[PDB]
Amino acid sequence: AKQSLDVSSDRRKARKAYFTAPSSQRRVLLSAPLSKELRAQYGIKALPIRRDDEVLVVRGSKKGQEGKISSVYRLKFAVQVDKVTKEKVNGASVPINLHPSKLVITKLHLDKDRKALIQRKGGKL
Amino acid sequence: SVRKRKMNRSSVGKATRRNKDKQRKINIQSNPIIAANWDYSLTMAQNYKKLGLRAKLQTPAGGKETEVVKKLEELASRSQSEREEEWLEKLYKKHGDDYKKMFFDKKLNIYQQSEGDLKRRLLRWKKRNG
Amino acid sequence: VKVHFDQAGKKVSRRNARATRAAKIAPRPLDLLRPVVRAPTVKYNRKVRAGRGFTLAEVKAAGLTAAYARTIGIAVDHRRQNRNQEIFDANVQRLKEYQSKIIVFPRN
Amino acid sequence: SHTLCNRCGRRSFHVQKKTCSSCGYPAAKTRSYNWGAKAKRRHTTGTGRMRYLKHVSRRFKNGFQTGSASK
RNA sequence: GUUUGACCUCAAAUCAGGUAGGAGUACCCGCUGAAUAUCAAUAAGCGGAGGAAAAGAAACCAACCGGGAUUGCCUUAGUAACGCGAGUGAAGCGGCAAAAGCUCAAAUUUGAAAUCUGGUACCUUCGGUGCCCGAGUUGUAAUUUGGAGAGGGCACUUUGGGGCCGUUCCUUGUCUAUGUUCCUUGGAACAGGACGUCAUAGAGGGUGAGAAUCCCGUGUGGCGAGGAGUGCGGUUCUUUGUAAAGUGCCUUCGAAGAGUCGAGUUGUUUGGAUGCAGCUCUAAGUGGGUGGUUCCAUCUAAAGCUAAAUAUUGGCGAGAGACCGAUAGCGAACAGUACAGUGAUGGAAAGAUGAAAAGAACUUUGAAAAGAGAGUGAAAAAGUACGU
RNA sequence: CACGGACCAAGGAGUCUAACGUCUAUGCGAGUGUUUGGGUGUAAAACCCAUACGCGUAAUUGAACGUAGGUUGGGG
RNA sequence: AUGGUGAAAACCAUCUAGUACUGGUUCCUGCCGAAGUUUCCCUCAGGAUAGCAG
RNA sequence: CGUGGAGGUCAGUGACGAAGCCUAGACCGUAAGGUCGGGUCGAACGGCCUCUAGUGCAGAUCUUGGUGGUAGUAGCAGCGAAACCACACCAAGGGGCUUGGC
RNA sequence: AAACUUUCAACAACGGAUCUCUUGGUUCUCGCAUCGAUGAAGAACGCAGCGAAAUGCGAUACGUAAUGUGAAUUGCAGAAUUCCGUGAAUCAUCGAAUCUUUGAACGCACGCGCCCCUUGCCAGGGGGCAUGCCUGUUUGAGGUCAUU
Ligand SMILES: [Zn+2]
Repeated sequence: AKQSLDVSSDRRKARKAYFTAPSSQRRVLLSAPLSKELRAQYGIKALPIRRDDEVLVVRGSKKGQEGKISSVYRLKFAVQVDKVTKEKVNGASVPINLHPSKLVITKLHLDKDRKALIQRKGGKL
Repeated sequence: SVRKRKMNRSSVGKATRRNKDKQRKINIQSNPIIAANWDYSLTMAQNYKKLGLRAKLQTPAGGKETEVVKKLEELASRSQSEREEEWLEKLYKKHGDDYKKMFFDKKLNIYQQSEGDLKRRLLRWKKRNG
Repeated sequence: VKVHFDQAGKKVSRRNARATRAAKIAPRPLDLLRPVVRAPTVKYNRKVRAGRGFTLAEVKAAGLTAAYARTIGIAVDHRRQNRNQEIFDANVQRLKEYQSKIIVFPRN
Repeated sequence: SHTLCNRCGRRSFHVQKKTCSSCGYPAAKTRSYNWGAKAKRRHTTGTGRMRYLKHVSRRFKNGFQTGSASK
C-alpha cells in the first residue's frame, strides 16, 4: 500500500500521465530486463534500451527470435528488432512493433554514458 | 474554467509542486538538545512528556528528569575608555580619595558627575589597574 | 448554505499549525501563564476561569516586572483591577510556582 | 451600420456613433457586465495566446531567479 | 538707490530620479440601488485592495466576591425586543480556536537641526562610507503615550555588528526485492493447476485478454546539485564611548485630538430606538461619555499601525468521491468551433476499426459509383459508412 | 361530446432541506446528548472526554399524619 | 425591474425554476374499504365540529 | 418482482466465451420476473443479508434521434414535397352493439 | 387463376438503441499568492519541407541563449554521426535574448510632424517625443523687506 500523500493511485491520472508522458519519460518507460547471464555479469536487472542493443523475444508469435534493434518508437511505445519483419501481400517488408517489456537484452551497446549509468545503478563492468 | 482548460491544452506544462507529505513532517529548529532527543514518531504532547516538559499551561480541553538535567546543566555553560581612564587618573592624582573636593574641581570635572558615579568609576579603575 | 465538510480538514490544519509552532517554539510550552478569574453574572460567579493576563500589582507582588515577565511567558493585563485578597493570593502563588519551575537558557 | 474594430475586430464598431458595443472602444475600460455571463466567458482571460501570463506561474515556482546554471 | 540683493508666489524643460490608469473579480471595503410594512441594505451599476480583506488593543461589557484587543463556532436563542397580525429578530455572561502590543499631538537638544532626500568616487551593493547639493526652525532626530511620565541623588544589574560551516525551508537528479520455471487452452497467457521467492514494497498504470515477482512504479532509508534566510549550534574579526537601558529607595515636577461633543431640524437604516447625512447654533477641564436608585460603577472619544484563529464557485499546484457515464456529466470527452443575427447576443451535432494497417498486392466489368474473383487478417457475421 | 394519440429507440416526473408532531425500534434513565472542540490516529477513516450548554427532574408561597390515601370495583 | 443594442416602436442577458387552473403522474399481488352529509364557526372563502372507514 | 451504486459472503462465474441482442424452444410462479435449449457478439458479470436512489412509462397538442401512408402525388423523359394520419357504401332499432342489403 | 391487399419463418437495407470502456465532466478536501508603461488581458498578419484544428513562435519567427538526460524524430521526403561524444529530441528544466501591427496604447489627428545619429543637395542605419501627480536641477516673471 502507498503511504506517501504526494502520490495518487487514481486510474484516470495515471492513464493520462502514461499517454501524455514526454519522450524523456518514455525513455525510462521503455525499459527491458537483462538476460540472467547478463544479470550476473553486470549485477543489474534492467537498463534502458537503445538502437545497437541486442534483444531476444520471449513473448508473442515471434518467441525465440533475436536480432539487433534498429529503432525505438517512443511515440508508439514500441521498438523494432532487425530480421523481425512482416511480409505484406505486395512483398513490402515492414518491421513488427514489439514492446521492450516483453524482450530480454542479450548484448548491450557500451558507451561512456551507458558505462556511467551502469556504475550509478550499482552495476559492474 | 477557460484558463484551466487552456493551461491543460498548452504545451508549456504545469509547474508541479509536491509538498503534501512535508506538511506532516516538521523538524525542530529552535533547540539542539530537543532535536537529538525529539522523536517524530510521537505527537507534540507525547514528545513533550517523553522529554519531561509541559506542552500546555492551562487546563487542556477534552480528555488526555533524565533529559531536563541536560537543560539545567546548559545554564552553567565592560571596561573604561582610554580617554575615560585618563580623565579618572587626572582627578585621582589631583584629589586622591577626596570625593567631595573632586566634585568641585571646575577645570578637571568637566562633566558634573555625582560623588557616587565618580567613586564607582574610580573603584572600577583601581580594580582594573590598581 | 454552508456545510462544514472541512471539519476534519480544519482540525488537521490546526494540529499542523500547532506542530509548526512547537517546532519553532520547541523550548517554550506555546502558552502564556494566565491568572485565575472569578466571573460576573452570579449564575456563573461560582465558576473560576483563566484570565487574559496578570495585573500589574500581582506581577509586582510576584517579584518581577511586566516587561521582564512577558519575555518569560507571563500574560500581563493592565486593564484588570484587584478587589479580592483570595484571588490575588492565588495568582501570586501561581506566579511563584511558574517562576520556580521555569528554566531560562543563558543569552551568551 | 457596424464596422471592424481595431481592439477586437468583432465588426461591432458603429459608424455613426464611432463606438464598439462589444468591447466598449474607444473607452479605456473593456465593456463587460455581470448579467452577461456568456459574454464574459467569450472574452475572459485565457481565450487568447497569453504570451506573458503563461510563464508567470513557472517563474514564481523558481522565485523569479536570475542568472544562469553553474554547470 | 533714475540701483543691487533676501526671500515668497507663479510658469516653463523632448531636464534627472519616480508613481497613476487597465485587466481579473468567488471572498473583501465604500457609494448607489428596483421589480408606507414584505421580497431588500437582495438583483443590477460604479469606484478601491490582498492572499485573504475589514476590525483590532475600549469615552467596552456589566451592577457582579466583577470580566479586560479584534475575529470565527456552539450556547445564549427562536429568548429579550419590535411589528403583537401575517412576521423580523439581537447582544453580555459561559465553553471552544488562536493570542502581541504599540506609534504621534501634547511640558526646551538650545552647552551646539544633533534629522533627512539627492549628486559624486569607492567597497564587503535589497546597502555603507568622505565630500557636496537641497529640505528642515511655520520643527527634522532621541527622550513620554496615562500601565503614567520627566530633571536630579543613593546601592546595584545588563549590553551589540559583520563573514564561514552546519541546521531548517524551496527547486531538483539519482541508488535502493523477488519466475517470466513446468503442464492445459488461446492469435496473443496478463486465464486454471504444480513448483518457488520479496513484502516498512499485494496503492496504481503499461506489456497481442484479470500480472507483486516483464517494466514503469510504491515502503524505508543514502547519495547528490542550485537558491532563501538568520528560526539557532559552533566557527572568526570587532567592540568603548566618561555610550544606552533596567531594578529598589529619596527628592523636584507632572501635557492629554473644537466647527469637535452636544441640542434642533430635515432625508436614510434598524425587528434595535441607535447610528449614518444637508444645515442655524455650538460645549468644559479635579472636565467629558456610558448605566440606577442622594448620587455610585467603568473608561478617557473627536489620530494611526499591528501576524494568528475568519471567507474563498477566480489563479497556480496537489489528495479523493456509496457522483454522472456520449440523449448523462460543464453548452463543449472529438466548442465558445461551425453557424444565425447591421448589432448587443444566441449557439449546436459529433467518442470507440483492427494486437498491430497486416488499410484488400494482383486479375477482371465499368467516362463514374463501386462490383466479381484473389488474398491479408482470430474473425472482413471487424473493410477506414470500421468494438455489438 | 371534447383533450391527446402516424409509428419506434433513448430521456421524463411526491426527490432534498429547516422547524414542529404521532407511531414503531434501540441505548440510558432522573439522568441524558463523545464528534462547537481537545486528545489520539493504520488519517475526512477508527477510539476517548475537561469545562460549559438544551431538556426534564416540582410549584396552587410548598405539598409525610397514612400505599408520601380510607372505602368500592379492578389483570393477577 | 436592472444594464445594454439599433432605429431620425422593438430587441438582447439576469431578478424569474415568479404570479394556478388545462394536461401527465411509471412494477405485481392480497386484505379492509365509505361518502356525496350532520351543522357550529352565519353565508362566496374556508377552517373546526358531526357521521362512515382505521 | 426489477435496476444504478456501496459493506459483507459465495478461496463464485468467464477466451474450453462474462454482458447485451435474437429466438413459430422449454421450465418455474396468480404476477412483477427468474431460469435453461440454439445463432451473432466479444471481457466483464452474477447466487444471498443489509445500506443507498437521478430506481420501473402508454400518452403530458412531452424532449432528442430515427422511419412509414400521404406520394413517385401537388409541384418544377428526369427532380420532387407539405398539411394530415386511433381506425374504415348504405336501410331500420340504437354517438360511426342488434338485424340486412349494393 | 394470375396480378394485387394482409399475418408470419428466413434472407437483404436504415439507426446506433442494449452491453463494455474512456487523456471527460461534476462534487469534496489540502499547500501557496503568481497580471501591467522594464508595456497586462484581448484582436489582426506571418513562421514547420509537405498543414485542416490545437499548441508554440515574432523577420533570431512550431524558435535563438544556458543546464540535465544520453542516440533520436516519424503520416511521407529529407538529416546524418565519429553516436566512447561540450551532443541529435516536436525531451525536460529554463534564470539569458529576440519579441511583427494593434490593443491601458503612449508623436499630432480624425493620413502623419520633431531630437538624435550615422555609413555614403539628399538618404539608409538606431532609440524616443501620450496625459494626472511626488522628490531634485535649470531658466523666466511678479508681492514683501533691505539699499548713505
Ligand atoms: Zn471592439
